Amino acid sequence: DVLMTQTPLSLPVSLGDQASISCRSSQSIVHSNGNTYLEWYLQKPGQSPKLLIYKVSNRFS
Amino acid sequence: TDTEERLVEHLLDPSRYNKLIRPATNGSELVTVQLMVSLAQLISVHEREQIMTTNVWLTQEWEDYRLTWKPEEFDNMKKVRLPSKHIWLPDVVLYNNADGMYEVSFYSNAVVSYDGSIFWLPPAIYKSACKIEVKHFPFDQQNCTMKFRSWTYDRTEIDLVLKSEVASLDDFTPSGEWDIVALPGRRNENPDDSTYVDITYDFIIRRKPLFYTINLIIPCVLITSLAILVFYLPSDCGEKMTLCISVLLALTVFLLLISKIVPPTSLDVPL
Amino acid sequence: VWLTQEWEDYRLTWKPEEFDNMKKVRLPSKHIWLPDVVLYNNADGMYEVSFYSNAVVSYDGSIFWLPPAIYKSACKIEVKHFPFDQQNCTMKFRSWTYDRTEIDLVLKSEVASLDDFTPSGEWDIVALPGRRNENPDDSTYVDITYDFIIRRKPLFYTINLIIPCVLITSLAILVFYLPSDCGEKMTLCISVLLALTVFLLLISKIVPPTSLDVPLVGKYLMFTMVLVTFSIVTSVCVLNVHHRSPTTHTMAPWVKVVFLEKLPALLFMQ
Amino acid sequence: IPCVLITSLAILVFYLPSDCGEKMTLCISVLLALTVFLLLISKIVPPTSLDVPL
Amino acid sequence: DRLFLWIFVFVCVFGT
Amino acid sequence: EKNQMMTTNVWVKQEWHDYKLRWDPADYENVTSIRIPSELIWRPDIVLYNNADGDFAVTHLTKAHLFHDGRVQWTPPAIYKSSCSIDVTFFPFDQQNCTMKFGSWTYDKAKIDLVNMHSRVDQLDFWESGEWVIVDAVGTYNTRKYECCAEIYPDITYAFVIRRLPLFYTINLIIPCLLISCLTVLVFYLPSECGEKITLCISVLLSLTVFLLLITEIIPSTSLVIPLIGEYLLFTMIFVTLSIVITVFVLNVHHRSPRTHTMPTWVRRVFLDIVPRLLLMKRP
Amino acid sequence: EKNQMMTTNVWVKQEWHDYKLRWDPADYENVTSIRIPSELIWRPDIVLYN
Amino acid sequence: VQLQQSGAEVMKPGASVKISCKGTGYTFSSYWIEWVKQRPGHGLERIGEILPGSGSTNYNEKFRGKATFTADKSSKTAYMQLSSLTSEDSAVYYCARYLPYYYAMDYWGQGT
Ligand SMILES: *[C@@H]1O[C@H](CO)[C@@H](O[C@@H]2O[C@H](CO)[C@@H](O[C@@H]3O[C@H](CO)[C@@H](O)[C@H](O)[C@@H]3O)[C@H](O)[C@H]2NC(C)=O)[C@H](O)[C@H]1NC(C)=O
Ligand SMILES: *[C@@H]1O[C@H](CO)[C@@H](O)[C@H](O)[C@H]1NC(C)=O
Ligand SMILES: CC(=O)OCC[N+](C)(C)C
Repeated sequence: DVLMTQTPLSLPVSLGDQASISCRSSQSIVHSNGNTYLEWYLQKPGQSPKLLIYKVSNRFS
Repeated sequence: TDTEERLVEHLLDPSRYNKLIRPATNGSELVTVQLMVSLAQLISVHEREQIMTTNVWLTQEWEDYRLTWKPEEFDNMKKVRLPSKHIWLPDVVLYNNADGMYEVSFYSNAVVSYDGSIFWLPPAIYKSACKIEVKHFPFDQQNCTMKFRSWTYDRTEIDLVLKSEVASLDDFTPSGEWDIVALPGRRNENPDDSTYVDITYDFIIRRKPLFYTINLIIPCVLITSLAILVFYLPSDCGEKMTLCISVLLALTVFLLLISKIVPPTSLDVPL
Repeated sequence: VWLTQEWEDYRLTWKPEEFDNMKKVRLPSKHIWLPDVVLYNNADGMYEVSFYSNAVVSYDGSIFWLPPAIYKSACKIEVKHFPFDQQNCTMKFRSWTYDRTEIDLVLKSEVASLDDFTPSGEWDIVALPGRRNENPDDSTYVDITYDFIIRRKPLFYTINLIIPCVLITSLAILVFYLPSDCGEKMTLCISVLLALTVFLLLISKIVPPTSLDVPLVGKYLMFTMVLVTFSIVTSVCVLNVHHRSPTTHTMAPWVKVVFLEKLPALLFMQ
Repeated sequence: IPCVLITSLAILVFYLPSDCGEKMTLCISVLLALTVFLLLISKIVPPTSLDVPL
Repeated sequence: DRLFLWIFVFVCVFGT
Repeated sequence: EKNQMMTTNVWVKQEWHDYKLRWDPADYENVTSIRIPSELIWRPDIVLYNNADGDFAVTHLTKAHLFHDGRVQWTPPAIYKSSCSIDVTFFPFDQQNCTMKFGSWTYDKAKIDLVNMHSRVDQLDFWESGEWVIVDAVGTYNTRKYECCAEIYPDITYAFVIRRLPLFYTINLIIPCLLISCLTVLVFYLPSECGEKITLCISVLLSLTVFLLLITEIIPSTSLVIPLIGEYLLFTMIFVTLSIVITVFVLNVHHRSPRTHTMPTWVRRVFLDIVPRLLLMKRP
Repeated sequence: EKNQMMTTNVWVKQEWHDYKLRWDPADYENVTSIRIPSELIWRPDIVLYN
Repeated sequence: VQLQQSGAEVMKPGASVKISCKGTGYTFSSYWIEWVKQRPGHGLERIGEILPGSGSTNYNEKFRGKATFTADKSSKTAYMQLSSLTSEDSAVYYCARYLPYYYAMDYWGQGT
């Protein structure tokens, strides 16, 4: 199965500071139709995950 | 019933209802048609001739203000069944069909409400062209589309709209050869035409690879495994030519069989 | 075929002297009452006649209707004596509207007519009798059935199947005269078996896939194939015996007694 | 022309020495090819009772 | 080989 | 089987009551019944749900028989091409089960209800095929709701259990396959000096492969089950490939000499003392 | 290629003038065009020769 | 649209539990249902998916045999059955909608 490793494990940044999270795959995850299907989700404590980004160039409404 | 036949005679009276005329009001207003494809059976995918055959129910909904009545004047009837060949229809057809069959198969009755709403759910057997990708056969994934348009009216006369963003599988019979992945629908316009509108469905289907694995891949691997043995066979035994020529013959025959299975296109070679 | 149909309609009478002495007239068959006589044992589901041509009406009410039809009828194919077979394909006609209480079907002639027949070239007509049937337990049932007795012309299949098979079978025994030193027994016997199997498969593609009987030619090919498999096993055994030496085997005394003395005398070998 | 080419091989088995050990291969292959050609020609131009193609 | 040749001649000829 | 489709010639027997087509036979010279074209009257819109490459509805439209009490008898003919999943696990000794679902397309249960005229499918005029036999053909009454519509729609589904007669495919496939399979082990009894082991094992492998392809020409390309005959052929092909590998190795061993190879002492002891004795073969 | 035949799917665009099918749109609620069954009007008999 | 999940369950080791996910406000049969596991420590692990319209299902390597998916089309619910339970199986399980290669998993259940 494809392996996704996220870095850093933790990211401390004060309010107003830009944050960058790197995400790397075991192998390429490109698809024939000309799109790459990668997605970003956020989970605040005690709540189910929420969708933020799909088809990274795009952004969920 | 006497009241029902009175109502049906009144509604379809050719003296005051012309079925050739769009039920348009407010002058330049357009008729809105809701479309929804329900898939009952994926009958077959023919890779060689690049045709998909499906059994679908095509829901079509619109409002005809001329097919209205007051229930209190007709024994409190709320809806009636009318023959679809006697009312105005939006001529919605499958444009990318193969075999030159655009219309639906049966032409069932339309259900008509007292407020002018029309429900029409005719069944159809459709044959549609689709582009077959051979590269990963028999582990391939296909993308076959079904484009629906009206071949009478343009965007200035009717508007096609999607009831739902996916096709319905509520009454689906599984295939046994092809697995359904997604059936999204989309409504397409043309910014440079303004009279073009279609509703297209993408049928994303994934082949179940066990049958062709067992029947092609393993025999191919077995034959290929013999290709090295010639160099361990002693020259005294007098059998080298037999073995190597036989392996070459078997490989060529399998290549021809594969060539007969996939479509004869030149856009890619199966691996 | 032409499905000739004749009946009397008393409502279509006229006096000739009142119409310039006309004795008959043509009426479109769509506009008159017809008996709905069609083929019941059809395959492809095509019952009616092809065109619905005009009917000739006489002044006394006699109707003569001769419409053409292309019919696809199911029939039981007997394969036992293929390719010298003769088939018996029936053809059942009935009215699908009216039963016996309303119309009675009757044969104009005991045999079908060949007055305008074009010979087929692969099938010979032998007989075309017709027969009217009633059901003694039903009393509303009536039909006419024609038996089409036809005979195959066997030259084509003789040339293409029978004689090649005879040639191949003639070689099934040569393996036992081939000396073991020539090193070619397996080539011959394996080739013979594969050829026989190929012809069996071709025949299986030609005949219907029914299990009511087997063709005689198929039975013969099967028997020959079994014999040749036996011959292949025997040839492997004979080759194994031939390549024996004192450094790998020891000849039992009974082998001597039998094979070197007794059996050679019986077979006139010495 | 292919038929003539195949037919021309039917006589060679009698000039082939017995020591080479290939007579059976040659004559059996010739017979197989001739049978294939007969079947194919029959498919194209079927022989009927009145006349058989030469 | 000769014995089996005889047997096969008989079986084939009696395969009438 | 390849296309998973059954073609049947049936008579669709329908009977209902019409409250307007009633008369007293004493007023019409004792006429108790008449035959009228079915296109002139109301009919139920019964369709075949699992239609595959055919018509959904009756198209022939023969004449209906109308009785003076309002009863309408209509028996049109139809040819139907329906879908049915094929199970070829035990081919050619297999039994299939192909269903036909019939129901009114636009009238719910409160407006048109179906009734089994008789549970079984009548076969009084059946034409025997010689390839299949009907074990059981029963119609079952069901009702269900669909997403389309708020009401209950009834249907009658007939299940046709048909058994294949296996003699034809037995004779034409199984016996040739078994005869070729008999030869798969003969290569190991063949002496190495005959120079024909490769010929035999290769011929067997190719024959088996041709048979596997011929079978694939018959069965549907489905992946739910594997025919037993296909599994058997594939395993035989695998073992014949192993036999060819072993035969190449054995021929390589047979043709060795002191001038090209040397015999290990362990090979000597093992394959000239132990294994020969365990196989009941003693050297002179 | 074997049968020397080409199969195509085309739209046969045709356009002509009918001197009797004219009206003043001001008289008909500004109706400038309509769609009618082609079998009700005169049509040219264009056929594929080959 | 809304996905509704069953209530909390407490089971003994080696027992069997069955969670449900009910979808409303959309075509239930035409969307894959994704099952996700989240142990209290951290980590979102996908168990598998089921398409209610057909019976097609997929499982991740770790959960093969452990979890079985089923769906009821009449009552728009999807069920996940967990095999012999262990203390390692204690976690919060989610159900989510999903359509592969298109708009993706924008709605989740409350968690069980
Ligand atoms: C199956 O085939 C269809 C038809 O070829 C594919 O649809 C096409 O998908 C691409 C990629 O999403 C669309 O292009 C994109 O459009 C968006 C919106 O306009 C734009 O922002 C992107 O930059 C990109 O241009 C394309 O319009 C669309 N074509 C049609 C006719 O809808 C579909 O992606 C294929 N699906 C799979 C799973 O292979
Ligand atoms: C045939 O199928 C029907 C419906 O699937 C089922 O009720 C019946 O038991 C089946 N019969 C056999 C013999 O499998
Ligand atoms: C109203 C109507 O025509 O419904 C068609 C679909 N069906 C047969 C499932 C109810």
